[PDB]
Amino acid sequence: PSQRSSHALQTLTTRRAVRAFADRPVDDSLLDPMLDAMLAAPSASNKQAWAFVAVRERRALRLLRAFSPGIIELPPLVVAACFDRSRAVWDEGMLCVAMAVENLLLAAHCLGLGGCPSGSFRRGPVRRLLGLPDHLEPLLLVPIGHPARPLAPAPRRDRNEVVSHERWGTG
Amino acid sequence: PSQRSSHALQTLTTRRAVRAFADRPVDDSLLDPMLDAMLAAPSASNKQAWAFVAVRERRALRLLRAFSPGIIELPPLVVAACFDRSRAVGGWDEGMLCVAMAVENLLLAAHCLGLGGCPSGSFRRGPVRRLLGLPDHLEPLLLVPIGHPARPLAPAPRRDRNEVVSHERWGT
Amino acid sequence: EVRQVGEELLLLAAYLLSSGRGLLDEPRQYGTFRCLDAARRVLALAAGTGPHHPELDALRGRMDDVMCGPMGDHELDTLLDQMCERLATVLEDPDVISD
Amino acid sequence: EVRQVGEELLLLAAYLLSSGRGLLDEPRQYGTFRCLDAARRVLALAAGTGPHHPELDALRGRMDDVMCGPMGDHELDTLLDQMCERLATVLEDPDVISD
Amino acid sequence: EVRQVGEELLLLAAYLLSSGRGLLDEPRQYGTFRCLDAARRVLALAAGTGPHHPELDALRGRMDDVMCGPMGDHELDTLLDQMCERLATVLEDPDVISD
Amino acid sequence: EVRQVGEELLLLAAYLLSSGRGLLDEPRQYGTFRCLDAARRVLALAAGTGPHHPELDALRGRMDDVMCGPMGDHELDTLLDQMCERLATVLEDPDVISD
Ligand SMILES: *Cc1cc2c(cc1C)nc1c(=O)[nH]c(=O)nc-1n2C[C@H](O)[C@H](O)[C@H](O)COP(=O)(O)O
Ligand SMILES: *Cc1cc2c(cc1C)nc1c(=O)[nH]c(=O)nc-1n2C[C@H](O)[C@H](O)[C@H](O)COP(=O)(O)O
Repeated sequence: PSQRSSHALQTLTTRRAVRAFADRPVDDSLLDPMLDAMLAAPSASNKQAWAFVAVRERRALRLLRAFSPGIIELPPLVVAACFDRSRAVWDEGMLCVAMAVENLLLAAHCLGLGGCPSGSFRRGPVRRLLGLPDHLEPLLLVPIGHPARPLAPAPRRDRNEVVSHERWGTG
Repeated sequence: PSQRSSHALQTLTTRRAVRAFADRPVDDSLLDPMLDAMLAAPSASNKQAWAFVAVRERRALRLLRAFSPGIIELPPLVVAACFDRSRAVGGWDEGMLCVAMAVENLLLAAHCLGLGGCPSGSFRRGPVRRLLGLPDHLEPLLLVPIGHPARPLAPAPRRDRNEVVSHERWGT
Repeated sequence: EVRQVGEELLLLAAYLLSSGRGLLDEPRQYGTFRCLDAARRVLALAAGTGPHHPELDALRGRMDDVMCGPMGDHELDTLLDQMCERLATVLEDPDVISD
Repeated sequence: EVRQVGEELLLLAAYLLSSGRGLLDEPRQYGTFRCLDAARRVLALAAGTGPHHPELDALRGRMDDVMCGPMGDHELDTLLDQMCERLATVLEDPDVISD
Repeated sequence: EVRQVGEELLLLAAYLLSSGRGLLDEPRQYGTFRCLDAARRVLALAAGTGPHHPELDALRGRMDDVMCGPMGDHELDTLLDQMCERLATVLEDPDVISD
Repeated sequence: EVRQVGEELLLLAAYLLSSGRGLLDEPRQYGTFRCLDAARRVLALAAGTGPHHPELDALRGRMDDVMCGPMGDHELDTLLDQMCERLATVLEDPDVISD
C-alpha cells in the first residue's frame, strides 16, 4: 500500500541515464523481465504498432556502436525500437514506441541495470545491420547494461518554469 | 533485492489505461509526487524542452473534454504535455519523444498511488491551445486524463511476443 | 435545470464537431466508434433529466463497457444492431416518447 | 420543458446509433458528414433551451447550408477547423459555459 | 595483435564518419563534444597497445568523467585548453613519443 | 610495429582535441569537415596495419580528394552519407571484422 507506492516512486525518480557499462553480460533470465515490462506499454489503438530488436552478439554490438554516435561505451545489450508503418493508424503512434522505451529504462532500473536511449544515429547503416524490412523504421537505440560508475542527477530547471497550474505562466 | 525487483516489475507490468474515472478529486498531495516523478524523464540534451499544464478546474476540464474526443469520461485532473520549440535540438523533433517519455513516467506515477489514465493524444490542437493559453512556441502533444479509477482493470489482447521482438536480427 | 441541460448540449455539439474534424485523419473504423461514443454521452445526459426506463439504463451500461473498457476484439455489425434494436423497442413504448 | 428536451435527446441518441451502424456501409467521407449533421441537430435542441448567443445562430445556419444545401464542392478540413474555432470562442464566453 | 588494432581503427573511422554526417543536424555545440568523444575513444585504443604514460591515463579518466558522466554545467573554453595542454606536455616527453 | 601504431594514435588524439577546441572559433560547417579529416587520418593509420580492402583504398582516396587539394563546393550531406555508407559495406565483410 503506502510502502509499495513509496518504493515504486523511489524507483521511478532515481532513474538515471547510464553511459558507462561494465564488461559483464546481460543474462537471459535478467533480460526476460525487462522485455515483458517494455512490451507492457500503451499503443495508439491496441495495434502494437512497433518492432523491437535485442542485439547481444559482440560483433553486432560493436558495429551498432560504431554506426550510432549516440552510444558512448560498448553496451552488453542493445534494444532497437522501430515504428511499424504497416500497422500505423510524423505519426501519433511513434510516441507510443518511445513510451515503451521509457518503460524499458525503468525496467532496467528495476533489475539494477541502466539504459541510455539515443536518437542521434544513421538510420541507413543501422537499419542495414539490424536487417529491418522496408516498413519498419528505427527510431531509438537503447544501450543497456550493468552500471559501472555511480549515477548522479543532471541539472534540472525549476518546477515553476516547466509546470504550470490550469493555465500558462501560473505557479 | 529480488522482492523489490519483483514489486517494481509488477507495478510496471500491471499498468492498464483507465477511461472510467470516479467522483474523487485528485488532491494536491496526490499530485506533487506525481509531477515530481514525472519530470524525472530523459531529455534530449537535458534541454528539458517541454511544458506541462495541470488542469483541475471543473469548467476547464469540461471545456478540454468537449474539444478533445480522446477523453471518454470527465477526469478529475488533466496533464497537458507539450513540446518546447524554444529549446529544440538542431533548430519532427527527437525531443517530442522525450515529452512522450515523461508522459509514460506520468502514467506510472498515477498507477503507483492508485490513480490511472491514458495517454490521450487525439484532440483538436487549435482549440485546446486557445483554451490552455499556450504561446506560439509550445506545441501540444498529449492530453493525459489522470483520475481515480472506477472500473476494475481489464487486460487487453496483445500480439505474440515472437512477432514483436527478435534477437539481433529480424525473424530470428 | 433547463439551462444546465442546454449548456451540456453546447459542449456535446463541440465534441461532435471535433469528432467530425478528427475523422478526416482517423482510421476507417472510427466513423462508428465516435457515433457510439456520442450516443452514450447523449444517453447519460438524457437519463439525468429525460424519461427514465430500465432498458435505457441497460443500453448506457453496454455502451460504457464497449468504450470505457478494453479496446479490441469488438465486432460492430452485430453489436450495433442489437443496441439500435433495443433502443428502437424502448422508443416504440408510448410512454417513453410523446406523440 | 425539461421533459420534452429529454425525449428529443432519446431520438437524437437513436439517430447516433443508426448513423454509426450505417457508416460501415457508407464510405469513409460520410463519417465527418454524419458528425456534422449531428452537430446541427444538437444545436437545434439547444436553440430554444440553451444559452442564446448570436454566434450560435450564425453557426447553426452554417451547418444548415452545408447539410440541407446542395451536395459536393465542400472542403471539409478547412470548413471543420473554421467552424470548431468559432464555437470555441463561443464556449470561452463566461455566459455560454459557466463551469 | 596488429590486425585487432586495425579492425578497431575501421570501426573508429566509421564512428567519425557517422559523427560528421550527424553534425549537420546536431546543435552548434556538438562539434567539440564529438571530437572529445573520439579523442577518448582513440586514447582508450592507444592505451591498449601504444605507449603507456600515467598522465595519459589521467587524460582518459577526465574525458570519461566529462562524457560518460552527467551532462550539463560544462565549460568548453577552459576544459579543452587544459586537456590539450596536458596531452601536449605528455607528447613533449621524448619517451612517450618517438622522433 | 604496434608501438609505432600507438604513438601515431596519440598524435591523432592530440589532433582531435585541438580540432575540438578550435571548432568553437571556426564556423558550424567546419565540424563535419574536421570529423571527415579525422576519418581519413584514421584510415591512413589503418591502411598499413589494418585489413586491406580495395573499397577502403577507394574511400581513403575519396576523402583525400575532398579535404586535400581544392576547397569549396563539396556538399556535405550527400557526400558524408555516401562515404559512410560505403564504409558500412566494408565493415560488414567477415574478413574485415572478425568479432
Ligand atoms: C529523450 C532522449 C534522450 C536521450 C537522447 C535522445 C532522446 C530523444 N539521446 C541521448 C544521447 O545521445 N546520449 C545520452 O547520453 N543520452 C541521451 N538521452 C538521454 C538524456 O539525454 C538523459 O537522460 C538526460 O541527461 C537526463 O538525465 P536523467 O538522469 O535526469 O534522466
Ligand atoms: C501512445 C498513445 C496512446 C493513446 C493515444 C495516443 C498515443 C500516442 N490516444 C488515445 C486516445 O485518444 N484515446 C484513448 O482512449 N486512448 C489513447 N491512447 C491509449 C491507448 O488507447 C491504450 O494504449 C490502449 O487502448 C490499451 O493499452 P493497454 O496497455 O492498457 O493494454
